[PDB]
Amino acid sequence: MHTAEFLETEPTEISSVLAGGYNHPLLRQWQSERQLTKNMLIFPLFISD
Amino acid sequence: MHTAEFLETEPTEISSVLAGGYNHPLLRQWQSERQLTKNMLIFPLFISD
Repeated sequence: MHTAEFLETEPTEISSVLAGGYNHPLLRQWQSERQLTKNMLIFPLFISD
Repeated sequence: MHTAEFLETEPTEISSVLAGGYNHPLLRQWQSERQLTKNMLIFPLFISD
């Protein structure tokens, strides 16, 4: 019978763990290099004669 | 009579001109590498027993 195989593992390496930095909604905002604000928006206008 | 002296000048060098980038309120905001938002604030709390 085909059974689920699990390879022998080694203790987790600290350098592998990145998950601690984006497991929460607020965190995903903190991870942004720049946050989108209304004053960054430039609206184009097509003025006719 | 002491009069205001003005030294002979050379044409303005383009590389000298930085003023075009912050002569307006909005521009001073655009010049910011990061804008301050409410979600960047962390308020400390002193919980007593």
